[PDB]
Order: sequence, then C-alpha cells, then structure tokens
Amino acid sequence: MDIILGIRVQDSVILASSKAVTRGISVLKDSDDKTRQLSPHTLMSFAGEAGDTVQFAEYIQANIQLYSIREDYELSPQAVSSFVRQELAKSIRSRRPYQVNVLIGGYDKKKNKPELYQIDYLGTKVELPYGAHGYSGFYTFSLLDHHYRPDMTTEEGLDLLKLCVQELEKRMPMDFKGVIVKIVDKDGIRQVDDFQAQ
Amino acid sequence: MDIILGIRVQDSVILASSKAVTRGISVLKDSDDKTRQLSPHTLMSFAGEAGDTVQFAEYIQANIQLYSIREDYELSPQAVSSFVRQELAKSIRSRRPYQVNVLIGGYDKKKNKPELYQIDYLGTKVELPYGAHGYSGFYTFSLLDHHYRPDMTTEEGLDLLKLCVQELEKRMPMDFKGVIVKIVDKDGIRQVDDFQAQ
Amino acid sequence: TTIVGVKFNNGVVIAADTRSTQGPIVADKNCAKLHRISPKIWCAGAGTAADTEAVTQLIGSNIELHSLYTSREPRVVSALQMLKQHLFKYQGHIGAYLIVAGVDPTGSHLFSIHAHGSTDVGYYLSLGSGSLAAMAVLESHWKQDLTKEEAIKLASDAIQAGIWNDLGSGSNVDVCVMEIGKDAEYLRNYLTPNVREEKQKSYKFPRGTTAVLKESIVNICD
Amino acid sequence: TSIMAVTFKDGVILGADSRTTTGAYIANRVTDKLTRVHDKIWCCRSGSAADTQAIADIVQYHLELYTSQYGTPSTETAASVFKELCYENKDNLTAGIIVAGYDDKNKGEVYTIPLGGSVHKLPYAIAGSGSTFIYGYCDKNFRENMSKEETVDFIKHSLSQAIKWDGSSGGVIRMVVLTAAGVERLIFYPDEYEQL
Amino acid sequence: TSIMAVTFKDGVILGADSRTTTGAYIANRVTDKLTRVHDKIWCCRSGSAADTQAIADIVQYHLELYTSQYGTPSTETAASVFKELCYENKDNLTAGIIVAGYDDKNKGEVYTIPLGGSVHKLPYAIAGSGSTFIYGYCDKNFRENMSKEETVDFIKHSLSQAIKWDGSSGGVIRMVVLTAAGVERLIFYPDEYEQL
Amino acid sequence: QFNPYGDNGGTILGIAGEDFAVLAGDTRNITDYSINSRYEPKVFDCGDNIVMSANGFAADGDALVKRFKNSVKWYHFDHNDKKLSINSAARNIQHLLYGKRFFPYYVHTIIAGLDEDGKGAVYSFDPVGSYEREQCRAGGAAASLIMPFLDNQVNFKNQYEPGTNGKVKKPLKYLSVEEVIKLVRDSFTSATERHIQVGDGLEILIVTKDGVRKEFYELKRD
Amino acid sequence: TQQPIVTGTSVISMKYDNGVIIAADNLGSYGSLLRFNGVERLIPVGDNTVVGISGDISDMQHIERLLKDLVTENAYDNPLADAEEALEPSYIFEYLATVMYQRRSKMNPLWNAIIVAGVQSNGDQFLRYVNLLGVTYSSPTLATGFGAHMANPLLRKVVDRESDIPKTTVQVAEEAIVNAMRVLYYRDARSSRNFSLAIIDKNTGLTFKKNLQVENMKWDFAKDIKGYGTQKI
Amino acid sequence: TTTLAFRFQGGIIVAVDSRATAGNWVASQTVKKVIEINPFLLGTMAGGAADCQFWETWLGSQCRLHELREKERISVAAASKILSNLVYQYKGAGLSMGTMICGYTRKEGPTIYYVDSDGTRLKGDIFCVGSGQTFAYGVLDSNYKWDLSVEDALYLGKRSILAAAHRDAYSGGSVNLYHVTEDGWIYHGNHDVGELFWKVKEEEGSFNNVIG
Amino acid sequence: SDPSSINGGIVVAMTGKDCVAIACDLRLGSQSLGVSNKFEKIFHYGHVFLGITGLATDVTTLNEMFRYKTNLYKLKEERAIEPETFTQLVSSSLYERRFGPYFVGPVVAGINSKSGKPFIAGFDLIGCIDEAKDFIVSGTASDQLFGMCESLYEPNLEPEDLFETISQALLNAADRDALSGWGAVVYIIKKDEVVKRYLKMRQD
Amino acid sequence: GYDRALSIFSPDGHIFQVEYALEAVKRGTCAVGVKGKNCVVLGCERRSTLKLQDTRITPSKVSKIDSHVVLSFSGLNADSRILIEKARVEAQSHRLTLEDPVTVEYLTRYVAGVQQRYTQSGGVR
Repeated sequence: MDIILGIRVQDSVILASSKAVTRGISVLKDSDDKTRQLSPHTLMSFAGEAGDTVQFAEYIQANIQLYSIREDYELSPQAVSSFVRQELAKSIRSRRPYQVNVLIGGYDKKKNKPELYQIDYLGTKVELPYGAHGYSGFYTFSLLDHHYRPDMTTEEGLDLLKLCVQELEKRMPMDFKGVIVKIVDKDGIRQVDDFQAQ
Repeated sequence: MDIILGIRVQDSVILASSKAVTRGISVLKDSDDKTRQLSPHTLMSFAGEAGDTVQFAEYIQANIQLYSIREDYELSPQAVSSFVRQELAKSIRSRRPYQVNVLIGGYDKKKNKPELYQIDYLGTKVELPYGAHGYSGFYTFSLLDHHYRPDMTTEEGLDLLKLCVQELEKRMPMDFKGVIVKIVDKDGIRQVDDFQAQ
Repeated sequence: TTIVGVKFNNGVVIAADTRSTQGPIVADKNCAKLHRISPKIWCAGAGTAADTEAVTQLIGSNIELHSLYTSREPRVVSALQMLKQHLFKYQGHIGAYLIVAGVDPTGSHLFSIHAHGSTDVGYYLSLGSGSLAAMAVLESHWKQDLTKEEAIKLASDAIQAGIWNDLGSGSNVDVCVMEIGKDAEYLRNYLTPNVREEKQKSYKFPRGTTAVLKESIVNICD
Repeated sequence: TSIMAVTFKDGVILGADSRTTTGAYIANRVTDKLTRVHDKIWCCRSGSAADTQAIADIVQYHLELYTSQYGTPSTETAASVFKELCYENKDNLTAGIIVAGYDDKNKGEVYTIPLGGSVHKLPYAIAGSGSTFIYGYCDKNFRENMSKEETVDFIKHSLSQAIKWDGSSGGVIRMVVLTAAGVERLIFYPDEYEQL
Repeated sequence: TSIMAVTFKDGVILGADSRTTTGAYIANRVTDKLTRVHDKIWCCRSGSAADTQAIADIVQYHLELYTSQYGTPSTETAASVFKELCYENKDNLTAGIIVAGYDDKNKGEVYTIPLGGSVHKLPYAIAGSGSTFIYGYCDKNFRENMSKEETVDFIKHSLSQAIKWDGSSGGVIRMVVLTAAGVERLIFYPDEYEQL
Repeated sequence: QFNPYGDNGGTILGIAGEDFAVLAGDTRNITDYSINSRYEPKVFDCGDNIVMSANGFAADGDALVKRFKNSVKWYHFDHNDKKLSINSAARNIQHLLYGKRFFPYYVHTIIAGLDEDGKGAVYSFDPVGSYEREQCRAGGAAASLIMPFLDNQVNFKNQYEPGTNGKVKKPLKYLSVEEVIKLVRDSFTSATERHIQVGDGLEILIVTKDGVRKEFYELKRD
Repeated sequence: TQQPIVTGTSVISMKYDNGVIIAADNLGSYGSLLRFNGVERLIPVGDNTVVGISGDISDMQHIERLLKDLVTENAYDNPLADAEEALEPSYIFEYLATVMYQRRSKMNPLWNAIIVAGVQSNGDQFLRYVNLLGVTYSSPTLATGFGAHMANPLLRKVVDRESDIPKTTVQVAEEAIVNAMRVLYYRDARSSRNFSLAIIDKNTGLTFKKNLQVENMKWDFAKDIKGYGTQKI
Repeated sequence: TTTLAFRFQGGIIVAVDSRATAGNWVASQTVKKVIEINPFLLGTMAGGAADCQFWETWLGSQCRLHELREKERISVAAASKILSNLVYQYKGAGLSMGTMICGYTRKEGPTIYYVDSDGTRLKGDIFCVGSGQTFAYGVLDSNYKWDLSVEDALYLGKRSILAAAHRDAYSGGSVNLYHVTEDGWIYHGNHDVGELFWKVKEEEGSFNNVIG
Repeated sequence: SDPSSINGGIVVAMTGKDCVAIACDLRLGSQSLGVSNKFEKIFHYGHVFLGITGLATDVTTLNEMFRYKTNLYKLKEERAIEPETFTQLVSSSLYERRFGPYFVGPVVAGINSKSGKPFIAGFDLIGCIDEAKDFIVSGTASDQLFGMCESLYEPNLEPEDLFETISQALLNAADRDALSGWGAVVYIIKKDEVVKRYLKMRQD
Repeated sequence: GYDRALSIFSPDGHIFQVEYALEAVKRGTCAVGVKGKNCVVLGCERRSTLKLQDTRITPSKVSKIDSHVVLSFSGLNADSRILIEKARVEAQSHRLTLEDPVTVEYLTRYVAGVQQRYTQSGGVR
C-alpha cells in the first residue's frame, strides 16, 4: 500500500504521506499529496482503493466545511474524527464500502493539545502518539516504540520521521517516491517543503 | 521480477542485473549479484523462482567448467547457449521445471565478436543486440529501439544502459536497489564497480 | 440438546435437559430450555438458541394480543399456525426446531415444528442432538393412556437417556406438566443428577498476589 | 413416500404410507399424508413437507373462500389452485401433489401435479419415491370401474410393494374413500399388508 | 437396459431388451445383451458397454482355460471370476452383471454382481435402469419351479413393463433358455409384447 | 471423499515433580456427539519407566504407542539390554513422528518418567515431531482450558509476593506428589464441567524410582 | 478411496455374566432400495467367536474370505488347532484391526464397522470394535451406525459399567438386545424386520439363531392421528 | 517468531524469541530456537517447529560427519549449503523454514547465511527472520553501526527481539542471546520478556505508549 | 476473514458477596500487528456495566448505541436502567440485526439498585442470553477463560478476594492467547462504590 | 547382470587379479614426480615401439583434473581415462557443494576409493 504515517509530539501532529501513485507496471505520478484539510486546524491523510480514496476525503472535507460555515465555529479534532468514524462504520455495511484508511491529525485550540487519530475502513478508531496504515506500521511501530518521547519538539518529531522514512526506503519492496510532510499545530497546517533532504 | 538487461555493442556485451532480493514485505539483500561466469569469456545473468534461480546457474556453471577441463578448450558463446537452451527445454516438460530466465553474454574469441543470447524458462532462445527479462523489457526495448546503434563503443553502451536504469528507477513500482554491471569482451569479464553514479 | 413431549390420559408434558453449548464448550450448565408461549402453552426448542427464543417470544406476544382481542384462551393450533407460517417465510434461516405442547378449551395438544415450516402431531416426540437417545426410550416404554405420573417418568427418563448418552446434552431435567383442568406446572430442575463434586483444593489467592499499576474510584452518580 | 389416488365405480380413493424420514432416520412413522382441502377434495403430498403443507393450507384457504362466494368447488378447480401455486413458484418449491375429489356431477376425479407445476387428469395416479417400484404392478392390475372392495385391494397391494422396496416408505397404509355416501378413513397395519 | 435371469423347474432363462442409448439417441435398437461365457453359462450386462464387454471377454478366456485343465466349470465358479474382476477393479468399472448357468448336478442357478462387486445367489434377478419399475410386479408374480412356458411368460411380461416405462429400454426381447436339453434362443418383437 | 482422520476426543495431562512425574488422561472415547466407551485406557506404561499418551486420532495414537513400545523392545535387543533414558525416548519419538511428515499421526503426544539424575521429566510432542522438555503440559480437547491453570498453579505465573508491590515473584517451590494429584483431579473435574468430550473416568500413572503406579477416579458421565 | 454401494445397517452387542450377545439384521441396502433380504452379517469363526459387520457388503464378503483363510491357515502344521492353539477372539480381532488400519493408511479402506464378540479360552468375555479408519475401542455394550445412537442408550441401562456384567443374565441381556432391534426397526429407514442373533457363552458355547423377527410392535395408536396440525378428520 | 543475526566489529550477535504457536494458541513460551551445531556454529529457527528442529539437528550430524571425514571443522558456507541443498530436494513438498547459519572459521571469519525452504541461500551481515522480522529490522536497522561494542551489540540484538515480542502477536516469551568470536559462541542468557520489558522501559524511557 | 479474530480481546465477569467484577484486556491489533495498548472494552451506563469483545468497530458502535438508548430511557422512565432490563435491551438490539449481526460478545455486570442483588449475563452475537450466576467469559481467549474460571472460582468471595480471582483468571488466560493481553483493567463493583484497577502483565 | 567375483582370495591370501593389475603397471611407461620447496614436477617417458605419431593430437600423459591439480599414471591407457573422467567430475561436484576446490589428498582419496571398489565388486576387473 501507500505510506501513511503520523506522529504526535509536544505541541503538534506531523503527517507524512508517500508521493507515488502506481497502477500496474507504472508509477503514474510522484508528487501526489494524499491529504485534505478538513478545517484550519485538522488534517486528514488517506490510503486505500484507487478511486474511493479521494472521493471519501473530499466528501468528508465538504461536510466539515459546511458545518464550519453553518456554525461559524471549528469542530474539535475529536468531534471530526467521530464523524469520520461513523461514516466509515456505515459504509462497511453498505452495498459497496469505502475502502479507505485515514489518519486525522488536529490541534485542539480549546485544549491546546495536538491529537492523532487512526481509523481504518471498518470504522475502527483509536487515538495514538504515533500511527500508520498499511505495511508501514510493521517497521515503524517498533522503531517509534524505541525512539519516541512524549515531550519531543516539532523539530525532534521531524528527525524521528526521517528515521522512519529511511527505514521504509531501506526495507520496503516498493518505491513510494518519498513523502510530503505537514505539521498541524496552534497556528494551522503548514507543509515542510524541504524533506527531500532534511 | 528482478531486472536483467543485456546489450551488445561493437566489441563487447554488457549485462546489468538488479541487486535487490526481496521476500514478501522485506528487502533481504541489496548487493545480490545475479550472475555466474560460465567460462573466461561467457557470462550468464538470471531471474525467476526463488531457489531454482541459483541452483540452475551453478549447475550450468559446473557443466561448462567440466567441459573446459576435459577438452582444455573454451566452448563458443553459441555452443554454451545451445547447451543451456536444451537444459531448459528438457526441464519445461519435467516433474518440476526450472523457473529461470537467463541472458548469456559472451565474447567469441574465434569470430572476435560479442554475442547476447536471451533464453526464457521454456527454452526459447534468440540472439539480440539488446534483451531483457521480466517487466523491464516493457520500458527498455523501445528505449533502445530508439537510442541503440550497432557501432557503439563500450563506453557508449554504458551510457545507454544508464539511460535504461534511470527509466526503470522512474517508472517501475519496485525498488530494485540499482544494478551490478559487467562487461564481457576479448579480455574476459570485468565488473564496473562505479555505476552507483557513472 | 434433548427435548421431549408426551401426551397422557388428561394432558401433556414436555421436558428438556439444561446444557447450553458453543461448539464443544459448555457455556451454561443450567439454562432453561422450556419457554412459555402463553400460560398454558409451553414450548421447548433446539437449534439456533437465539432463534428458538425469539420466535417463541414473538408468537407469544401476538398470542397474548390475539387472546385479549378475542376474549378467549389461546389455542395451541394458533401458536402452531403462527410459528409455522413465520418459519416458512424465512425458508429455514430461522433455525428454530420446536416441540409445542399445551391445553386449551379444545383439549390437550402435542406438536413439533421444523425450521423450514413443517409441523407434525403425535403422542410422544423428541428433538435435538439427544433426539435419538430419548426416542429409543420413548419407543420402549410409551403406551396409550398413561397417568400424569407415568408421563412425568417417561419424559424424565427420555431426557436422561440424552443427558448420559449425548454429548450435546447434560446437567438437569426441566419438566412442565399441562393438565386439561388445572394451571400448568413448571418444574424447574425437576432432576439434578450432575452435581460437581467438592473440589480438591481452594484457589483463593493471598491478597496482594496480583500486581497493580494504577487505581482509582469510578463515578456512578450523575 | 408412496402415495396414490384411484378412481372407481362409486368415486375415488386416496392412499399413502406413513413414513417421513430425514436421512435414514424416521422422524415420524405414523404421518398422515392424506390432506383435506375441502369436504370431498383431498390430496396426497410428496416432496418438501414444509412446502406441500404451505401449499395445502393456502389451497384450503382459497377453497373455503370460494365456497363462501360461489358454492362447492369442482375437483378441477381445486387442482387448478394447486397448479397455480406450484407453477408460478416452481423455482422455490419442491412439491409433487395428487388431487382427488368426488363431485356429484363428475363423480370421482384424479389430477396429478408433478414437480414442474403441470397438471394431468388420470384414471389413477401414483407418486412419491416408492412409486417407481410399482409402475409395472399398477399398470398390469388397474381396471376402470372397480368396486370399493377391489379398489381398496389394488391400493393395499400396490402400496405394500412400494413400502417393501422403498426405504423412504413404511409404517401403516392410510386410505380415504370419497363417494356420494360421504368420507371414510381406512388404516392398515404392517402385520396385515406385509403378508400379501 | 432391462435384464433378468429366472431359475425354474428345468434350469434357467435369461432375458433382455435390445436398446443401447448414448443420451436420448438410440445407438443400437437390436443389441444382443445375452452374452455367452461358456456353453451353458451366460450373463446379462448393464452399465458401461465397454466395461462389461471387456469383463465378459476376460471371463470367457478364463473359463475356456479352466475347461482345458479341469473340465466344465460350475456356475458358481463363473460368478466368482466375474466377481474377482468387478470387486478388485471397482474404482475403474461401472458394471452390473447377472450370471446364469445350467449345471447337471446343480441345475439352474442365478448370481447377481451389482456395482460394488459383491455376489448374490438368487432364485431370479433383475437389473438395469428399467428394472426399478418391475420390482413390484416380479415380486408378486414370481414362483419357484415354474415351467419353461410359465418362465418365458413371466420374463416376457416383466420386460414388456420395463420397456414400457423406461426410455433406456426397448426394441425386441431376447431370451436364452439353458437346460439339460441344450441352449435355445428366443426373440419377441414389439407388436407382440406391447399388447400384453 | 475419504477422510483418513477422525477425532476421538479425550484430554491428557502431565506434571513433573522433583523425583516423580505423572501422566493423566480421561478414559472417555468419543466420535462426534456419541460416546464409544466410558473406559478405554489412553495412557500406557511402555517399560523402562516411561509412560506415554498420544491423543487425537486414536487409531494414530495406538499405532504410535505400539510402534514405540516395540522400539524399546528392540533397543534392548540391539544394545545389550541397556535402559532407554527418557531423553533418548523423546528423540526416538521425534523420528517416529517425523517419519510420517507427509501423512502425519494426528496426535499430540506426551511422555513422562525420570531423567538420568532421577528428576521428574515431562516431554510433549507436536504431530510431526517437534518436542521440548517441560515442567507440565495439558494435551487433547481440554488443553486450552487446562494449560492456563497449570501455568498458574504449577509454575506460579502472574503470581507475586503479597506486599512487594508486584516486584517479587512468587518463589518456585516444588510440588509434592500429593499436591500434584490434587491439581490433576481439579483440572479434570473442571475440564469435565466445561468440555463435552471430557468425562467418565480419570486414570493417572505415577512414575518414581520404584516404577509405575496407577490411580483411578470417576468423573461425571453426562 | 471409494464409496459404499450395497450396505448393511446396525450391529449391536453387549456382554452378560457368562458371555456376549451380538445381533444384526438381514438386509442389504442399495441406497434407499431395500434390495437384498437374505444377508447374513454375523460371521462365526470357530466356536468361540462371532464377527458382526456393517457397511459395504462387497467388502464384508472379502472379510469373510479372509476369516475362512485364517481358520485354514491356523490349522496348518498345528496339532493343537482345536485345543490350546485354536483361534482366540482376540487374535481374530487384532488381525482385522491390523488390516483395517493398513487399508485406511493406503487411502483405500474396507468400508465397514466391525464388532468382534466372543469368549477367550480363560472364560473372559471379548467385545471390541474396529472401523474403516482403524479406530478401535471396547465397552460393555457396542453398536455401529444407528444402533450406536439408539441401541447403546437402551443397552447401557442394563449394563452401565463393568460391575453390571456379573449381575446380568442371558435372559435379561437377550431381551434387551431383542427390544433394541425392535426400536431400530421403528426409526431406522435402512433396517429390516428379519435378523440373526448369536450368543457366545463360556458354558453353553455358541448359539446362532437365524430368521428371528421383530414382534410385538405397537401401531394401533396410529389410527387416532390425522392431519399435521389443525385437520380434524 | 523473531530471529536476528548481525555482523559487526566484535563478531556476530544472534538473538531469538522463544514462542511457539498453533495459530492463535500460544503453544509454548520456552522453546529453543537456536541450535549449537558445534563450538563455532549456530543455527536459528523460524517457520515449522518440527521441520526446523528435525532438519537442523540432522544438519549437525552432517557437519560432524564432515569433521570425521576431512579431519577439519566444516565451513559456514558448506554447512549452510548442506541444509540449502537438502531443502531444495524437497521443494514443493511443503517444508517451511526460515533459517540462519552463523559461525566462525579462520578461513571465512564471522559469517552469516540466510537459508529458507524456498531454496534461497544468501550471505549477509544482517538478517531478521520470522513473523516478527520487520519489527526487529525497525529497531536494529536504526541503531546499527559496524563499530558497536560487544556490550552495545548484545543489547541492540536483545532490544530488537524485545521490540518484536511486543508488537508481534506471534512472537514473545523470552530472549536468548549469543555472541560469536573466533573462539566460538558464547551464550548470553535467557531473558524473560515478562521482566525484561518493564526493566528496559524504566531504564530506557522507551515503550512510551504502554502505561506503567 | 473471521470478524471475531481480527482485533482480539477478552472480557470476563464474576459475582461475589454483594459485589460483581468485570475485567478486560487492552489490546487492539490487526491480525499479528498490535496497534493499541489502550483499547478498553468496558463501558457503563449509570450503575450498569457492559464489556464488549469482538470486532472493534462494532464494540465502539454498540457502546454509542447503548449510551444513546439508556439516555433516552432515563429521560422517559426518570430512573437509571437496571442490569436485568439492560440485558433484555442488549438482546433485542442484537437480534434486531439477525441477518447482518454485529460481531461482538457482550457481557453485562451490575447490582440491582433496588434488590442489591449482583447480576451478570453474556450474549452470543445475535442476542441469545447466557445467564450464569458465577461467571461469564468472552473473546479470543474464551476457552482459556472458561478453564481458569471453572478452576479458580468459588461462591461468595469478598470484593478484595474476588479481585484476586478475576485478575488471575484474566491474566493467565490472556497469556495463552496471541490476540489477547497487552494490559488489563479490572472493575470491582459494590452497591455504593466502584474501584477501577489497571493490572501489570506481560507485554508480549 | 554379470556379477562374477573376479577378484577373490587365493590360499596364500592374495588377490591375483589385483596382483596382475600391478603387472600391467610395471609394463607401462615410467612416470616420476618430485616435490620442490615451492613446486612439484611430473615427468613421463615416451615409448618408441612405433614412431610416426602426430604429437599435437596424441593424448598426453599428464592430465589436469582441475586447474590446480594434475594426474599422471603408468599402466593401461584406456583404464586411466575412466579414472581421470571420474576425478574431473568429482572435482566439479566438490566445488559445487563445498564452494571450494578439492585438496590434493581429497582428490587422491577419491581416485583410490574408485580403484579399491573395483577390487571387490562383481563383474569387473
């Protein structure tokens, strides 16, 4: 599968997502951004079935933006993830389920704390310090189980991810073409344009 | 599959073979040499079924060396490839066939001409200017159909391969971990230790 | 499971063992398999437990409403007809196999229903994995014009054959007697021939044996 | 199962064994396969017990409502309702039904509705797993306009043979005589027909 | 196919229809199913024609070599050779064989070797697809020690019924009478037995 | 199609003491939901102070035990009546089992005796020869119900020294033959309560430097 | 690997104070066709053993030939063939069990369920079972096929455990066996009314009764039963 | 199962877990997944319990026969090939094994060979084999240096198997450590995860998720 | 494939002297991959406790469903739902999805506020109620739990004692199951107070 | 099929076929080998019963078994070919399974074994 990683440090949540989009024998694109901003402080990454993936991300984005406008308020990260979980949980028992896994990284301005939610296509949600979807988790959970620390700074988090991406670029069979990294904190969502060699 | 490429220029045959050995979710080795020297002027590269691959290569090597000692002579490239083809052709109709594809690059000291033979596990043999096994061929045959020239020098051949490897490292889904390049000419077989950035 | 139905001179009786199992594991060593459709119409089921139980309560609910609407006592043939038409509709997907018995203004009745919706009438019946052991007994001792006492014995002996010889059955025997002129009498654990012997030792652990990482009080009040 | 219906001088007679099996196990050894859908219109069932019972119950319902509005139905009409149910629902049904009835105008009649849902009027009909064994016997011994005693004998011998060779048939032999005189139920135990 | 062998007062008689089909097509309407493995030891074949012919040919070979060394073989011995072949090769064979022979000491005898390769000595035997339809008829009409004329009649009626209900049976009825007097071949055409 | 394997139920248990060892097993033999026998020995004395039980498909268990007993016999014939040590028996069993690696003896086997130092020893095997020496082991139908219990009561798993803040583990003092027989009996009465293939009887074989002794206890027959 | 064609149903047995009793009906089924009726499924070996066989009949006949050969072969160069060296029930069983397991091990089973009943030379009763898988077991009562489900429950009410053996007489036992055969005739659709029964007593020897018939059957209550639920006539 | 072996400045480190399973059933927590072929040869086991145990014990007998015959310790290359060639004879029959043959010889120096039932035979410096392999690779790969001290190397190997025992449902029990120098292998104990985890957590401050 | 073996997990309830205990492990994995060691499976509505094993998404969904129903129930009835009543509510809610069931193994534990009587019950995925007086088990290590409970259990244990028994039952059963464990939490319930303790256990 | 015991013991304890085999060696052209401190030299003599040969093609007396080992002999030429071929095959097989060429003692031990075997196998001299 594609690489979808997330790590929650002291005051931010960082999401790293592979850039490759491959079909059969060809890597069609190497600059794919597997993410959608749901609200100024909530970001969602996704991996899964070819078309379902974006259709789901955009459908969720549309709903959150609608709520924001209607209520002139921003739902908390926990609120948004519960909404996403329910959508997936409905889907799994529908005619053709959405085959999409997501990571929701958000900064809760009311609690002043970053939050990372991992949710699979079945609607299985869990809140974690770090998470991953696909085969990635098989090399990153133990890596992070070892190197991760609660009080880490955003900069330490990025170095921690770099350690993850290097492990993946070493042992994973596929060429996922690097990752796009985004930070979610009290000031919003920004993209680290320099990870191709940080 | 693994990448097995071969190109015959003016006075040599160059073979390029991927270095990765992957099983399931893990790249177990990144310095694998998918080649066996059959005689001072004949080299064979191979790709295919996990264990059959080397067992076949070494079995062929053992036989050629035996012939060399018995006859105190070196079989021509064409002779060795016909021997290899027959072995594969027998195998395809046996209890458990060897699932191995090979490229045989040799320099015929009697004719003073390089020769490249492509042979699949069915015992299908053909002599070519350039050849490939696996999905590689799908991007390299047309590339070479365009850039290849008969009278090319060994150095031009290497630049031509570099063009091939770059295309493969761009569009192929798998990370084959680069290639090991070997040149076969009137002076024998030598390995280009500097291709990681030529 | 072993369930049986036996008609006697002035009524009908049903019995069943009390073993509930999930695969080869005994989940409930003393469940009650005898269900009530109405005060005097009792039922015993085998097969998908949730199904026998649900189908019994559904028809039971409608039988009550029908009784209130017609101002008449519920009839066994009504429970039979409603159960069978329901089961038939679900083409056997509702795995309920039942033995329904009871007394009503028209007399005493004994019927069997199968998951696909077919019904049978008889003087003695058995269903469940213990079906064959019980029937061997019934075919060996049943006779026409049994007395309430003989019936209780015959039915009780039938469940025992199942308890002892069938791995899908065991523990106790539950009975329910329905006599034409009286109230139905449910005899829970009418027999208890399988009491676990006193254990050889007590495994009460010395307090402190279990390592605890964190503790706290839980708020129940609002 | 072994079932048959035979028309004769005074009307028609239905007969059947009483065995119902689930595999090699006899779930009921005294089953009553002679089913009444109207006073003088009965049927013998074969195939899925759940199916034939559901069919019979619906037919009975239709004939009861028919009677209420247009009076007593002809045996042909009863066979028609069975047919409609069996044909229209052939994909989800496994029912072989023999309809037999006594009319004052038409006397005794027999209609057989096999698996497909087609209808066949006949002097007599046999069905059920045990029937294959008596095609020869019945064909050689059947005569039209037999007497009640002769018909009861023909059926008793035919079925005793069916019970003899077919493990799915057995128990007692039940019969229902349908004539202007009314309805008569007959039963014959093993110890009698086993030695014919 | 409808085949049978019946022992009687003077020996034994084998009878059979003459129809061989491949699907609903009649490949041969005048087949000869009465097969000779020895002078007075014949057999009726059912199942795979290729198989029963291969079996018969081998048995004949064995009885011929047996005779050469130990004289005329008993019908029991012939049934034994068939059995050995059918039992030992049950996985690759589909053959139902009825063996019938006349011995001077043992008179007429009948052995039936069904699908599994088991052997059964009987007063008479019936086999083939068409036989299911005459179990009742034969059971009711068979008597021991019948006369040649009675036996030929029993067989002619039984088979005409089998041919009547079974589409796989038909054509003419062939018979082989085996007695101390010798071997007699009989044939009966449709226009005769069809109206019995 | 033909299935060369069947499941005869049963449960076996082996515990090793400091200078003794026990191998126990219920005496019930089943097929599906029927009982074939309430008393069919499943634990055997194979000579040279070794007890063994091959539980699972009984025909395979019998063939194995029979083959091993004959193995011991020949060991004597070929090595001047030398005694077959438990460790040597274990390796031997491994080869017997692995010999049928492509058509396995469908059994879980356990053997018990004393090692060459007189200490109690238990060895359990995988259907194809995988084996290990252990302190205790449950095999058969109720293995999943009993092993946990043994890890707790025989090897004191998850148990700590009260008041040590779960810092000091409960010491591994060792069990006496009397304390072991209690754990065994309790294990089987528990197994008999929750597993339908366990019951009828319990037969224990105790091995010491003085040989093999046998004790028998009744179990619930339902 | 094969599939049974002509088959024999239940074989039931039990042991009493002085010996063992074993019975089996005389039917040879062909699917649901009750095809053959004079089939003896009880095979006496010598005068201290009777082997009851169920399952495929062609294989049963094969096991018969094997048993006759065992007798012939045991007689060879054996001056004590009818004395100290005659075939014991245990020898006959161990033999058959060996064959049954070898055959299932070659994936070509003798499709049968077998019960060997007899009295050992020392007077001990012998009752052991072996089937197509080579599985074997002993019990005071043993039955195959349907009889396992319906006969054992009845027979065990007479001898529930070993200690009930000495307290059981031939009369009680034979009665239990005969009743069980009737029950099987009621519920087993592959059973026959005719059957054989044999007794191997350590004093009276081997008694082999042929042509028995199930008698005293209750069918009268059938007349009262009509319809399948609501029908009244 | 999780097994690893890696080469470094001080020789070879071999670490394995000790859990045996039968599906989701924990069959054992005390199995030995390392076999001591001889004073300088170790073999690791993963895959089928019986297959590994049986064939690696057999391998030992073959290595011993070599020494009697050639009056010389067998090489790691030749030992690994005996197993590799044996297994290849059975290709297609269903054998299941992921193995590592690790040893020392004056002629080869510290050597590691990966050998599996597919017939694959690979020489290398680092290998992790088993259902938990990736978990071990995660920790091991991101802390490995050729210049680790025997002490640090021994710990990484131990910490890597610990990582795997924690995240892999099919790995656990205890950790068995080994160190290989030209004087042979040196056993470095059996470390129960039951205690090793909490100790490592406290002392290292890692496994920060789990609440303690 | 098997919805009940994807995530793993166990729950067990026991009755004691004027008390009840309900415990569960904390694991949440995806086949061999352990994913979360903080996934609790016990929830409560007023004084009624519910543990749920099986497919995690359904565990979460069912809890939100019962919180929702017990909330409305309280608003209408004007009292908190009792254990016996809730058990019926769970049963009918499960059976209502008879042909598209939630893949769970629910367990109810509590003390009837009016009778003070301890109560526990289990259910199969379609609602069949298992009402044992001693203990109820559920999850991937249910066989092991049945073994431990049948052996370790004895009537009328005092809270402090029932705690040791329930904990040892859970702990040792979980250690023989690859998909259970990774932490555990135990609830000791009494008419007046409820104590919640996190146990220390193997982390492999 | 042919398995007559050709090499058997005689009363004095000799095996004449092996003894006569040596006589065939004594009759063969001479061969010698001497080892230096850093080499080994092999010398052979050349018969002259008939001289008019083509030295280019006529099979030489010293044969390479592998690139680091040679073999010379005295005796029946036809026989020597058989031993040399088997040696060459064993050399390649050894490299294939041991991943190392044969030692000179190993290769010698192999040739010797083949010779011994032909002294106690039926049907062969």
